[PDB]
Parts: sequence; C-alpha cells; structure tokens
Amino acid sequence: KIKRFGRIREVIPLPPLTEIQVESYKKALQADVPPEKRENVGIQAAFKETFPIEEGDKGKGGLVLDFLEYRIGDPPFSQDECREKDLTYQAPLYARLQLIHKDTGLIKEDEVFLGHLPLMTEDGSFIINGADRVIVSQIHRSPGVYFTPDPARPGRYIASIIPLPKRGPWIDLEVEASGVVTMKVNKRKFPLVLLLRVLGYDQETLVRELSAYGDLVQGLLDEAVLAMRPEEAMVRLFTLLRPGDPPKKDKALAYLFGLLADPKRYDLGEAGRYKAEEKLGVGLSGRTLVRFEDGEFKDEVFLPTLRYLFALTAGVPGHEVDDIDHLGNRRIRTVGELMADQFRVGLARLARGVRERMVMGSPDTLTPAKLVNSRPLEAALREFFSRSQLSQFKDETNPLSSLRHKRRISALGPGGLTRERAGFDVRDVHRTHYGRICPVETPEGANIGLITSLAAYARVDALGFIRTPYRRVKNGVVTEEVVYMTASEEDRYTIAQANTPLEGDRIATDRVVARRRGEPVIVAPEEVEFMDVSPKQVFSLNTNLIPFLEHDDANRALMGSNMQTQAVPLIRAQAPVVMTGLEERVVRDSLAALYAEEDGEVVKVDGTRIAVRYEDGRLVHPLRRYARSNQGTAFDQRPRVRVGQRVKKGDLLADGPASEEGFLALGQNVLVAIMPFDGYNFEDAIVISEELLKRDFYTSIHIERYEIEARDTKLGPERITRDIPHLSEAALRDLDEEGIVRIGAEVKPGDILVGRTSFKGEQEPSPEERLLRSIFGEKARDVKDTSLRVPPGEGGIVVGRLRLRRGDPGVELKPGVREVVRVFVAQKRKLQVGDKLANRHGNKGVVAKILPVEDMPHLPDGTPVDVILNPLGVPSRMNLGQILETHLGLAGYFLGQRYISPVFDGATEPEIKELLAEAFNLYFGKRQGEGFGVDKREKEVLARAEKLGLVSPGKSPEEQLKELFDLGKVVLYDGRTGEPFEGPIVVGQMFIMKLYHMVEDKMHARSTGPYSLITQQPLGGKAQFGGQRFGEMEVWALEAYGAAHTLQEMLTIKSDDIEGRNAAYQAIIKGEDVPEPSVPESFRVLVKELQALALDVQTLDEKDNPVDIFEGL
Amino acid sequence: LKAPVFTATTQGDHYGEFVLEPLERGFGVTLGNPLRRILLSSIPGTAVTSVYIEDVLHEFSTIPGVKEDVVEIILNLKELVVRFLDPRWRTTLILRAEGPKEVRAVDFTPSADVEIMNPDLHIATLEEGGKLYMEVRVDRGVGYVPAERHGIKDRINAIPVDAIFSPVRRVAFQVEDTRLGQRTDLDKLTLRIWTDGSVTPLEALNQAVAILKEHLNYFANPE
Amino acid sequence: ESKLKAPVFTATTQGDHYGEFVLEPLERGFGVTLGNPLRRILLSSIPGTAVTSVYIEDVLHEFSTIPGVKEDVVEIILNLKELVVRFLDPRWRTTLILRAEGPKEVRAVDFTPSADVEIMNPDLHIATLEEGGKLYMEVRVDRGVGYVPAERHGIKDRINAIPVDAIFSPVRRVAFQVEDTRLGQRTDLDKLTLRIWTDGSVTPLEALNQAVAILKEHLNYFANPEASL
Amino acid sequence: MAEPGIDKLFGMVDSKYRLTVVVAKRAQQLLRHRFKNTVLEPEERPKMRTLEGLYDDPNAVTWAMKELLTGRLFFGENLVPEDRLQKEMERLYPTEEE
Ligand SMILES: [Mg+2]
Repeated sequence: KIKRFGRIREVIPLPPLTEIQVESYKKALQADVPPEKRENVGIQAAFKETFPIEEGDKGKGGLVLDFLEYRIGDPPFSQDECREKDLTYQAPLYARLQLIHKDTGLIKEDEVFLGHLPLMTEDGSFIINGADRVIVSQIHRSPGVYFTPDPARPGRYIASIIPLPKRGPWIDLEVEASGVVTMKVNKRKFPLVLLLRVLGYDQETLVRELSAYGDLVQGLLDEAVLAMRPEEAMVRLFTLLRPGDPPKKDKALAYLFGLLADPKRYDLGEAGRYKAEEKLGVGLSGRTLVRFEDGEFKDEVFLPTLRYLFALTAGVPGHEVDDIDHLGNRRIRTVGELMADQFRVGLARLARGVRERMVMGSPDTLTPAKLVNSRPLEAALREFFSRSQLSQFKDETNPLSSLRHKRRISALGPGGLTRERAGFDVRDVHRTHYGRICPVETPEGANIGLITSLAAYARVDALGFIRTPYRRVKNGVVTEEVVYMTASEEDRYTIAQANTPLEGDRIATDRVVARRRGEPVIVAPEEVEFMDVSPKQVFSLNTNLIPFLEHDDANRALMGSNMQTQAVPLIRAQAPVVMTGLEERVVRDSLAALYAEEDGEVVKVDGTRIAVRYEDGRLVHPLRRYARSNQGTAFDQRPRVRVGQRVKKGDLLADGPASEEGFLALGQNVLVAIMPFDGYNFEDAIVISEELLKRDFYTSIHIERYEIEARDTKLGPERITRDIPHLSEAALRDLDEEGIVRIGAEVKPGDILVGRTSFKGEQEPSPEERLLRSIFGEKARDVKDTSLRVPPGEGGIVVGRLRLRRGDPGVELKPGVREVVRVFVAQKRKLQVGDKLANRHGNKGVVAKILPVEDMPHLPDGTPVDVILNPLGVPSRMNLGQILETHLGLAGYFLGQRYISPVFDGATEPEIKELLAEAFNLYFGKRQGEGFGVDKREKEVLARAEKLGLVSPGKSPEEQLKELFDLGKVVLYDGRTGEPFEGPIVVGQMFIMKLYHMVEDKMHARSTGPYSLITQQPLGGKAQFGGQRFGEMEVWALEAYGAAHTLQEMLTIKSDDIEGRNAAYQAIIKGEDVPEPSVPESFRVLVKELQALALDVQTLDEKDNPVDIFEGL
Repeated sequence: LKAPVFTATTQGDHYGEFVLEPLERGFGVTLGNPLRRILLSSIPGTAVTSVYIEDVLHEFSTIPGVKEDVVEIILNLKELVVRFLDPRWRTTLILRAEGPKEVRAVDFTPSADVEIMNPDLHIATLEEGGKLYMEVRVDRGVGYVPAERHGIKDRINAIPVDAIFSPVRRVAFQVEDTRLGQRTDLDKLTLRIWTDGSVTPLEALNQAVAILKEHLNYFANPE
Repeated sequence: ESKLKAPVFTATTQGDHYGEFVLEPLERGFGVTLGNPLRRILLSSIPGTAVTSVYIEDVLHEFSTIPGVKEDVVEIILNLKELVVRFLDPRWRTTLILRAEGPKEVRAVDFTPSADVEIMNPDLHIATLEEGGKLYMEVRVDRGVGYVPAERHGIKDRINAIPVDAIFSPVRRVAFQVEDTRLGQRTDLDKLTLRIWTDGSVTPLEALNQAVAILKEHLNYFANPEASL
Repeated sequence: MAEPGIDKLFGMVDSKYRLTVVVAKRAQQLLRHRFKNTVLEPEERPKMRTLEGLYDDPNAVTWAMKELLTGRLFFGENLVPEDRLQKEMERLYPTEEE
C-alpha cells in the first residue's frame, strides 16, 4: 500500500550515482582493453607522454629505450586480506621497454616489473593500508586563456590556463605602469617584449601593426634593446632564468613552454584550440607557440591574447570575464585523472633514473629491467592515495554517507592556485554559481562552499569537463546539455498538456533571468531545448530525500540535507512514511545490500549467506555481519527471502545496513504532538516517551576496536602473555584465554583486554630486598604488567579478535613492532538524556527528559504519543514544512499508508486534507461503534475553538471535530493529570533520526591522575584519565569578574605548580583547611630560566631595596 | 443517588470497559484517571529475563541454518507473554527446533503451571539445519527493568534480555454524559483497561484501585 | 533508612487556613496521580455554609442605591459574600436579620444575635450608614458544596431578594507542587506537598481527610460488578 | 533565591570585593582550624537537613557571611599584629591532626 504523487519523469536520476568515479577510473585505467586500442588519457598517456628516454649525444650512439603496452596484472592480495593485514589493495603493473643502440641492437626486457597501482572496489572507493579511503573529485579553472580585471587598480590582466596543473605553466601577461607588459612564468618577471623578439615579432612588425588604437606601447618598445636581435635574445632571457646557468643559445627549455607536447599540451586541443579560437582572433593548434620547425619559433598565442587584451583595455571587446566561475570555465578532474597525473610523475622520475643508468653502464650490458628501478611509479604514487588533502577516509556511518561522499566535489584541491582554506579569493567563490547541477543547499560551516555536492541527473556522456545536466527537448531524448548552453531558452517543470503543454505563458529560464515566458510554444523540440527532466536535478542526491522541501527554507533545509548523513543504522531501520522515490535507489548504488542476477530460484538455508540464487548455475552469497564502520556504525546485512524466485517488484534478496526492505531507512518515524511541555522541550530539546526504549526503538549497536603492539626495545623482548605478574586477582584467565580476551566475553572498564608483560630495568633489587625477597619466598621479578585493559569508556561485549604477527604472510609491520593484537568490542545503546534527534527538516534537537507512558499527552482513545517536539520558535523562527509531514501523518496512520510526496511536485494541502478528511471516518468511524462519543472534555474545548474562530460555529460538536482534524487534530488529552488541553494540539507521525552523536561518547570528569611527564600538566596517563582545558577566553572571564584567587588556582594548585598540586590533594584528604599557594612554580621558574640566557632578573620588593628573598628555598 | 451503577461489559482476558454511572458532575476523572495512570504503571506481570541458545557465546551472534539473527530472536522473545497459574515464582521454558520449520512461540515446550497467551508469535525461521535448543528465564515482576536484573542462571551465555512486565497494553476512558440522576449536569465514567498479556482487565482495574487506596491511606498521622 | 514502604505525612497547621501538608518518598508518578484528585475534590465536594439571598427593605433589583448609607447595593452584596457562618450541627438552613442604627459602622454581627448559628468573622465592613441609618436586612443563608451563581433563585421572601451567589465550600484555594527528591538514594522519587486554604468555617486539614474520604468513599463504587461476555 | 542577605552584606562593607575578602578570610578563619570562633551557635545556628536529620554544614563561608551579617567581628587596620593575630589563636585551643 504505497501512494504516490507526481508528474512525468522522462529518465531516472541515472546509473548509478557513483559514476563520477567507477566508470571514470576504468576508462582511465583502460587496461581491461586488448593492448592494441585505447589511445590516450589514463595510464597510457602518461606512458606515451613520457617521451621515449634518450640521453647525452642526440642521435649519436646507443640507447633509446622506447615504451610500449603496459600490464596491470595478477593482483597480489585480495580485498579483505588487505584490511586484515593493513594493506593498500594494489596490483602489479609492468611494461616491456625495448632499448636501442647505434650499432643495431634490439632488446626487449619482457614485462619489466614495476609499480603497484591501487585498484578500486566495485564500490567506488579504495582500500589503503587497511582502512577504506575515497578519492574526492576536485574542480579548478578549466584550461584555456581568459584575462580578467587586475584587482589592483583598474587595468585588466591576461592569464593563460595550461591544461592540468601538471602539463603547463600558469602564464600571466600583466600590463603595468612602471615596467609595462610583463611575462611572468612561475617564478619569473620579465619584459614581455623579449620573448616576442624571440618569437619573431619586433618594433613595427609588432606594434604599429598590433597595438595602435590603444597606446600602451612606447613602454613595450623602449626596452627595444631586447628587440635588437633574437638568438642573442634567448641567452638574455635564459640569463633571466636563475641561477647563473651557462649562457649558450640552446633552444631547449624553450624546447618546451610551447615546443612539443612535453610540459605544455591541451592534447589534441579540446578546451584549448576549441576555446581560445572562439575568444581570440580565431586560429591556433595543439599548443602555444611552435619551434623545432627548422629554426626560430612561430608563436600561436602570445600577441593575439595581448591584442585581445589591449582591446579590452580601452576598446570594445570587454569581456572582463574573470574566472567568471562559469561552469564553462570550471573543470573537474575525476579520480582517474588525479591518479593518472601521478603516473605522469612516477615516470617524470623514472625517466631521470633511466637516462642516468643509460650512460654509466655498458652500452652492451645496459639493458632495461636492469635500467628500470621500480621505485618512482611506487612511492610518489602510493604517496598520493594516502597523503592527499584530496584522498580521505569515508563517511560510512549510514550508507547514504559513503555514496554521498563520492558525489561530493572538493575545490580545496592541492592544485595550482587551488583555494587554500582561505586562499587568495575565498568568501567570493562560495556563492551559488548560477549553474544548477551542483546543489545550493548542501555545504557545512567554516568550509562554506569550497566543498559542494553535485546534482542527481548531472553529467554522463562524452566528458571533456564540467557537469552538464539533462534537459528535455519535446519527447524523445533529453540531450546532455552543455553548461555553456543557450539553446534558445529552457522551460521549467509543469504546465503540460499531453504532449503540447498548453500554458501559452510557459515559464522559462534563458541565459539567467527567470525571464517570464518566451512562449515559443512550438511543442516541437521543447521551445528549443527547454524543459528539465524533473526538478531533482536542481538539488543534491541526499536532499531530494525531503518530503516537503518546497516549504522548507533553503538554509535550514540544508541543516537536514547534511545532518541526515549522520544517521546511524538501528535495529528497525524503518523507511519513512513520506519518502520520495529516491529512498529506493540510494541504497542500491551503495551496494550496501545484496541483489540478484538472473531470474529466480533460491534453495538456501538462510542465516549467514543467502544460498545460491540457484538460477541455472550455482553461487552462494555470504552476508557481512556485525562489521565495523569507519565511524563505528556496525553495518550488518539482513537475510530477506525464505524459499522463492527472483524479485517481487524488487529482488532485495536480503536488506543491507540502514535500509528497511530495500528502501533507504535512516531513522525511525514516530508519533508526536507539537506543544511546549513544561519546559522540557525548551529552545530545542525534545521530550521523549519512555515507550520508545521499552520497545527497543532508537537502540543502535556500535562495535569498537582496541589495539596493542609487541615492541622489542632494549631491556628484553616485549611479549603478549597471560602471565601478567601480580594480576593474579582471579582476573587474568577469568577471561583472557591463553593471552588475549575471549569472544562473547563481557568487558567493563579496567579489565585486561589483552595483556602483555615488559622487562624495564628501573633499578637493581639491592640486597636486603633481594634477601627479604628470598627469605619470605618473595620471588624476584623482572617483568612489568604493561597490559591493555579497557579505558574509562564503559566498554562492552567482546565481539571478535584479530592478530597480526611479523613473519606472518602478506603482513608487514612497523620496524621493531613484532605481532599486534586487535580486539573488537560491541555495544547496543537504546537512548538517553543528551543525544540528538534531528529530522529531515533540520529540526535538530537533543533529548532532555523522558516521560513514562503514565504522564505524556493521552490521545482520546488512550494511545500515548512519542516525541514532544516544541512548536515554539523552531518553526516560526525557522519557517519550514515539517508540519506537512505531521499532517499527512495521521492521515496515513489511521489510513494506514506510507507515501511518496516528491520534491516540488505532490502531496498538496487539499490532498493532505482529502486524505486526512478521510482516515477520520474510521478513526472516529470506530469510536461511534466501540460504544463512545465526544465527552465533556472534548466539548469544553470545541466550544472554545470557535471562540478562537478556529472551527465553524453552529455545527455540532461532532461536526466541529472532523472540521478540527483536517487542520490540527483531536482535543488531545493530557494523560498526566486528566483534564484536557484547552486548544487542540496537532498530532502526528514525523520521522526522527538518531545522529551518530550519543552522549556516552561525550562527558568525562577529572579530579586527579594521568599527570604528565613532559609538560607537567594533566594529559594522557593510565588509571583514572580525564583532564580539562582552560583556554584564554576564560582567563579574561575571570579577569573581568574579580575572582583573582579563583584564577590563580588555575595556574597554581591545578596544573604545573607541583608544590601546590600536592599541597591541594594533601589539603583535601585531610580536610578543614584549603589549597594554600604562594609563589607559583610559573614564577620561580621564569626567573631561573631567563638567568640561563645571561640576564639577572632581580626581584625587588615594595621599596626597591628590599630585594626579594625569592627562591631562597 | 447515594450511589452509582458499576456496570462492566467484560471479556475473555483483555478488553474491559467498566462503567460506573451517575457520578456527580466532576469526579468523571478524579477516579477515571489515576486508575488509568496506575493501570499503566505499578502492576504485577510476566516477562522474559534471559535466554541461552545452543552454540551462542553471547548476543551479536548468528545461529547456523536459522534465517533469523540472534538479536531479533531476543527482540521477538522480548514479547512472548506467559501466564503462571500459580502463587509466587519464576521459571524456565525450553525448546529445541528441528530442520525445516518455523519455531513460533508455541513450540515452547508445554510445562507445569504455564500458558502461552500468545502462541504463534513467529520466534524463528530456521531451516536445513533446524538446530535451536534454548533456555529462557521468565520472572515475575513489576514495571520496566533492563540491564540490571542480570540473567545469570546458565552462568555463561545468558545474554540477559529486557524486562517488560506491565501486563496492561493500553488504558483510556470516556466521560460521556447521557444519564439521569438529578439534573443534566453530572458525568458518566467508563474506563476501558484495554488489552493485556496474562491478567484480565477486571484484575488490572481491581489491583489498580487497591494501590490508589493504600496510598490514599498513607494520609495517616502527620508530624 | 528514611522512607521504606511508608511515606512520612507531615502537616503545617496555621490555625484555620493555610496548612502545608507533605507526605514524602513515593515512587515516581503518584505526586500527580494522587496529590491532584484531592486538590480537585478539595475545591469541590465539601459540605459548606454561606449566605445566598438578601431581602433588605425597599428597592428589589440589586442595581440602585439607598440614602443614609455610604455604600451601594452590590458592595453590601459582595461585602456579604465574605461572611463566615457556622450552623452548629443540627440540620439548619435559616435566615438572618440586621438592626441598623444611625451613623455607625455596620459590622457583620449587627444581625439577629441568634445562637445555634455563630459568626466566625465578627467584623467585616458589610456596609456604612450615617445619620438616618435606615437599613433592615433579612439576609438568608443556605447549605451547599460546589459553587452556584444566579441559577438557584432566591425564593424565600418571594418578592425582593437580590439573590447573591452560592460560594459555599469551606476551602478557598488549593495548590500543590511535586518536587522530586531522593532521601532514598535513587535520585528521582516524587514528593508531594499541599497548601489547602480555607476560612469558610471548616479547618484546612479537616477539609483534606474529608476529601480523602470523599475519594475512597467513592472508590468503593468499583466493587461488585455486572458484566457481559 | 540566592544568598541569604547577599544584598544586606553588599551594604555593610564598601568595595563589593572587600566583603568577598572578609567572608573569605573569616571562613578561612572560622571552621579553618577551630570551630569555637562561632557567634551564631545559639538558637541562630546554620543547621543542615539530611535524611537522618539536622546538623551544621561543612561550608565555611556559609557560616561566615551569616555570622558577619550578625554584628560582631570588625575589619580594616586593627589587630595590627597579624603575627599576634594568629598566635593569639594559640591562646585558645587551636591545631588539628594528620
Ligand atoms: Mg548549539
């Protein structure tokens, strides 16, 4: 019983939702393809790109070493082992590199072993050194060339945008006042004239044939001293390329920055030729400038962009066009392209190591596989994946998370001029790029906008760059519409008519403005290419999960757009009543669940592995159980199917993490009345009905993972044993079987989680002691306890234990580190005071009190409510539509239904009524049957609701009811005392999640203990644990008041000042008197610390001459 | 007047509208509620306390051949409502399951002074390797109690379960005014004392009043 | 060591009104589920005695004024409502008559010094009449519990009556908070406290038990049943 | 509502902080070594409720402020001999134990 609301839908949010990657990587990691085709980008390019390495003597002797087809191959280990043995899920990659001679000699070193190129899981992420990580797609200034106003004082500047931040230099032509036209490549400012001279141009042939209509020239001529002769030119320019290199015309160096596709090349143009052409005086080719022709160079883009400059420095072709952040200028390098460039580096180093081994060694013995030392492609490559501001863990709390995190787009990339946390130009970018296919209500706080998420139907097709959404054009296809697309307007969703949408006023967007109604009304190619396949594409895949976004105010609407990431799978995943089709797909691209393949059949046994689909072949399917989430989410799978066939409108074949039967199910939906409850729901706190705990609802299960390494340090070998000295206390093996704790064991705080003794030789057990020791059989001792034990965090039930030991197979551990015990501990948490509940409309809040069914607000027939969300502020203050969920609530509770009211299309107030209107003729249709009907309490109200001109007067009480049900809802008694709540109190089933933020993990308390031995102030330790921070802000706090003493105490008897510390604990343990300080250590020490530098810090008293007695002990 | 008319459309364990009658204008709740309040709280009942399963060292497990998942079980078993037919005591049902079947709470070994109010009650869909031998407590009790009332017993894998005692499952009450007496002003009660596990409304209602009385009593001698 | 299964009922007794009452440790949930119904019945169902209709020679309707009387009708009317009579214990439900003299302060005693019905509140302005102090009142008094406005109807002296309202109920205010304490470790155990205000004859505490009785007296109604399968 | 006569104290001495000192030194004088420094002892004794029953409270300043608000004591530049101000304590049962 599912009700849906809506209109059209020509496509689907598209497969899969993890295509940004997945289908990306592969096509960059070609490999899978027969080693013939596949021509560029990805690994191959990097290869071809690194030009066959030569060496001294250009075409004189032996050694050429040309590269060929590479070979990703026989994958060392397997996912799972990798994480178990902390290993990057890599794979070998070698490529035969036949070197040459100049006395004929063809040698092909088969394969030639090489780097380990990390593979990507079916998922769309990586396993690196055990943990799971994700490569987040960055965006930057699209390659090209496009000036921009000189931010200084009015005077447009010219920028040249090389392809990727590692395939060309950022060149800015800057026309100034004192210096004029400058060519500043990387770290070098110089007369722009000079390079031109080299390129041929020159006084007259140059300006006065270029820059006339707009002065800006004499300054370019003056240094004509440079414009007096090329060749000699380079040399002076070369001389202007630090350090003191050898002035000797070489052409090389410039053998780049234009010459050949080496460190400059937008490749076969595409976004360089295909762009500068339609920006400059047309005409161009593969790169900038062109040499190696037969002599002098032949520029292609160095004056025309200078021309087009001046032009916009005083002429008509303005186009001040700054980065213009137009997604027709904002590129996005998908993982594959981030991992590719890195190869475009591993090699950059190999080529060196190769050219070098070339020489030295015997030209007859100098063969490859002996010339190639596979260190570059690794290192620098395995360097990236786990050490990049762009490679990150993985939000794995609830599945939406993971999936979501891949759709995310970082701009905090580490590229060139790539916005630093506050890089040069920040609180400008942030803002909504008028390009809608990279959501507007997602981001967080502080990183406000430098990290956005990309829209649903966004991208998918011939991709050279930038998102590009899908946009209908009258039936048929939907065209992967570019981002620099005008295509004669666009007509927004709605106002249709079979196939001719009869609106004759159709609303549309064109270039920007919502521009009223172009009205082409051609019914033909959708008024050009107008029309958007559904709205969805306007927003983030994980926002579209909001039943009433419409009403929901952007800002707050984002506070739910995120928050709901921080779900936290439970046991009763519950899909939401009002959900939005998406709920059903998000959890099917996450692969967090187990699908099917062909037709039906089953066989199975059910439990640990939905057994073989049984379809023709035979394949068993194991079910991950009580795993561990990067966030400690405990994502397990559930077996759904007994003994049947394929699918029943969906082959869920057993759910996943936080998904009710196939539908994404973050939290639980429950019934709630709105209304201020004696303060317990003050500001934002939600009061809660004990029931939710009694019915094991919000209960979430988390499994931790404690660790211990067995060192070797010079005192004796560190060993993992169950013979912890003295720890006899019938504890040891009262648990800890032959060393480490046992499964199913139950762990409180303090118990030995994984014991291990240690030698340490503090002092020598001198006589007497050794004697007395012998005497009273006081067996001498040499080993310390140094066990593991569980921290002040309660603990839980020992779920499992892994153990890695040096010499083991695929492992490998930190030098010195031998063996490494690991132990997982579960936990099931229910719900307590503290913790957040936050719904889909950013109505976030933390539980305050939890009433017993007894109290609470009894509905009329006795059913208690669930949460007591306060109406104050929250709604008004936040203006949202978390009400149009609570209304289609009972109108779905009683009518017993789950609904689909998608974003910007459905579930309308009248329908919400129609429905609600109904589902009453039963709610109440019953009462007038069970044998009851409206009592003194309900009348007492109704006859006052109309006073509130809230219900139609004249009508019968019964009549006033239904009337007062569509809107709010029944009198709603206060099961606490007994009377009614004067004034109805809208009641309903919302849907509250339980954000990975339970109180437990927070809240600690100190008093003493873990005192430090480096800074001498409470931090780190063993037994107790604790320690609280007292920042500066609080210093002023006390300064501002007058609690001088109260302040001192925080820089005396409570931290560094030992005398004091002890004084304190001695003072209390006794009683009567208090912590008595005097001269804080902080002072006695500052003196005898400045002295050490040759200063005589004197402490003169009241009269200057009463010179202190200080430190006189 | 001088007294009402305590009607009582009863039932068969659960459902128990118990109508007083010409209660003077007001007391419609002075009585109506507390009972209802009390009837949802302080009242003796039956509830599981701990379960032990064949080869299950502790919760967060997974019994082979069984479709389910050990927690579900305990979550399901959390319901199973027993009856005791006896004065003071706790006890331990016991059930072993075979190959392909559907161990619904019913298959819970018949035994002594005990009834299984809620037979059926799909306890576990085991199959192919129907192995399930279990041992669940079931203590007398009152109210709600979780991790505290330790389910020791089979000192080992008790995986103690939650205590959900209160045999009452819902309680409301109307004040419908359509009676005689002396002038159309007074009210007319009718508390329902809805569903239950073992005990019957009348009993809940009855047991209820007692308490309210004993407390009412406490108002004795003051200092 | 200080509560067990027997709360500690503690009063305050002031003398005729305000008398703080406070039983102590009680399982969470009875402060309300108990301390409330009393406060309810307390405000209602309680035998009481107060004026209810007044004949005072001349001008019927309560709206008017009389010469040689500093006040007006209604002021006496209400000034009357603050009268506290005590009908010994027979069955009583009589009338009363005041003897107004010249220029003096007509207390709430200048009535027919009839025994068997004493006046707790001797003073009480009632009304002022100077010089030609006329004034003759045959102020009645009835017997009731709840509250009754212009609904009963001042039959008595057929003509002329200005019936006042039935403010008959010994208690005049009943409040109660239920702060929680834990003299019994467990930090959240209900703890009543009552503040019954009464001056309309019957003492505070007396009002309480009476009601406490009125409630059990009532509770017994749920005894012998008459079902239906 | 706050501190019993907190306002009253703020009247006695001058500088708001001055008092904080007096009560401080005083508390740091009263149940600090002796206890026989009291002035409230009679029918005006700070008694604490506690399950079992009443009995004074171990909060120095508590008695302090309310002992100050009493009448005795004095402050400023008197008893010049701080030395003889603490030694005079020897003159009448002091010390404790450890
Ligand atoms: Mg906050």
